Amino acid sequence: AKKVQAYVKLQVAAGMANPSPPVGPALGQQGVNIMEFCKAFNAKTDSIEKGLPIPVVITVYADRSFTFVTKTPPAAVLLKKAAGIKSGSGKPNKDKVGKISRAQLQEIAQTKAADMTGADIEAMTRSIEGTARSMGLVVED
Amino acid sequence: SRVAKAPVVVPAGVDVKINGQVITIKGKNGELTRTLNDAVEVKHADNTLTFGPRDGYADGWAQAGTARALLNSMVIGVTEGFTKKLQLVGVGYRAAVKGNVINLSLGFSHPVDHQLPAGITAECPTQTEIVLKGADKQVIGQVAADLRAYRRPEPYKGKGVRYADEVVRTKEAKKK
Amino acid sequence: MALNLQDKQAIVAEVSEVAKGALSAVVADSRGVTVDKMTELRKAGREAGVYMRVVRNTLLRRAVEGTPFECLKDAFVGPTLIAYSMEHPGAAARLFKEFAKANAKFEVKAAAFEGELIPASQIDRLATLPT
Amino acid sequence: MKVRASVKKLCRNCKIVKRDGVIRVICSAEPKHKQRQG
RNA sequence: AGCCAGGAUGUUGGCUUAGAAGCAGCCAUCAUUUAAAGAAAGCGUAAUAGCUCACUGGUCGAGUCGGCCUGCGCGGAAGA
Repeated sequence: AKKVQAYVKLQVAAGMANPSPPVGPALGQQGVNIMEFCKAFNAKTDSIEKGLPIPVVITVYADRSFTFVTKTPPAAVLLKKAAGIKSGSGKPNKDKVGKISRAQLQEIAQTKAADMTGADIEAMTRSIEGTARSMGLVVED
Repeated sequence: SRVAKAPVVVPAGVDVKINGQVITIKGKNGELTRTLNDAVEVKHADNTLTFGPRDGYADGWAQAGTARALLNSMVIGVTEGFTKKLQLVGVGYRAAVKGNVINLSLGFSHPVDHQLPAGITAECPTQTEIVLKGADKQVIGQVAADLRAYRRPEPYKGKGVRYADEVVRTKEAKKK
Repeated sequence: MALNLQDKQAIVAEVSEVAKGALSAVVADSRGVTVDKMTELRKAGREAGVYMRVVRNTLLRRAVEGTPFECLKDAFVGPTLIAYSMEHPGAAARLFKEFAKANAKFEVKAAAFEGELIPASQIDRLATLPT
Repeated sequence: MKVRASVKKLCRNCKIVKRDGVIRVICSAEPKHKQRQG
């Protein structure tokens, strides 16, 4: 790819078709037609699952064409649906929101192993635990 | 001190002569003369120029470092020459060169004609830009300041005479 | 980096890699970013993981102070940023020609991959390695 | 500029200089930190 | 101290979902990729973006940095 020209990382949940109210002007910073985006993104949405918090980088090129490479959903929200605690952090030091098994979080990170920039998966999975400490959890096994 | 002990590499063919307290050098560009402070004992005596804090005077080391940078920049002038790129930001601001006088229409009710001191050949490659060359770092810096003294860059749209690499911190209108 | 042993903790890590060393090369990092950081460190992760030496402390009185141990042919490596690469498993492994593939892959200024030892000469890219 | 009798570095880019006897705190970023005296 | 480099991965984190993405503020104040980079010091953004510093490569080349106790001084310091 190229250097910083006109792209940033945004776009929340993929289930939200045409997120003009939330994102808004960020799409308008460039000449990005949102329906042109929905034409391509929703063409990629119907591949695995619908209604998941997804992150994508809207990389715009000079010839008016734009490409996008998606990524795995946030470990923070993966922490909310896998365990069933939809609140999030809230109060990490006052109320421990939830807890999950090591075996579970390891294989969840193993799939993300091909999506992460790490070398040791054991070290990579405890990084998710570091996020779990940020969300207010207890690593139980 | 750290700059006072640094020898100055004077280029080949460049004439330098130390007449006691006064110094006169000359390269391809021009003749720059300067009188040093008595607290510094300077000696050519070589292929380079060494500086020494003469005895008696207490602040000798401070004065020595000063004198070094002067002659260092003096040999850069007589051999290369200095350039000051000025940019005139703003609609209606045109520059002109007439012999040795710069004509500037800086939005006033009258054109301002600045007189160039000596050896300063100003040139405007563009009507909104002035590439000004010279032979001495001191006076080239001063005349660049004077043209900027006619119109300092206002912090709202950056209108006015500025430098090439000058960054202007623009303020914003209160509400709208 | 606090005291003398702080320098020595790096040198013991240094000589440990030299005590079982093999083919090696060098690439500078004055034009590289964090993007190419994970291109050769993942290459290290392609071998096994982290222990692939890429420690950058090659001062003429630091890493050269650690060269008299072994690999004496590395005396005048001195300046021009040096980043090493070890091959503990696999005598004459792929790590040498990895920079040939890398120089054409987002690395532009790579100090001309001058290399260090084993051809018992100066830099020359060997492609006829025992696979 | 603030003609405060007591001056000190308000930020990171502030720096004390002693021009012509009086102590001045010039600032490289914001003009509001520029002060003179003390 | 300067001159050239990097200054990163999850990470749009959660809370009033109108937004607080190191940068209003509330919690943890992580672990990794590792020569190294605080989930953060300042500037700046509706929010991002963008620019620096922390730390770390090389170059360079000598001592130097932050405070304490004291002598003598400067500012603070304008009236008929």
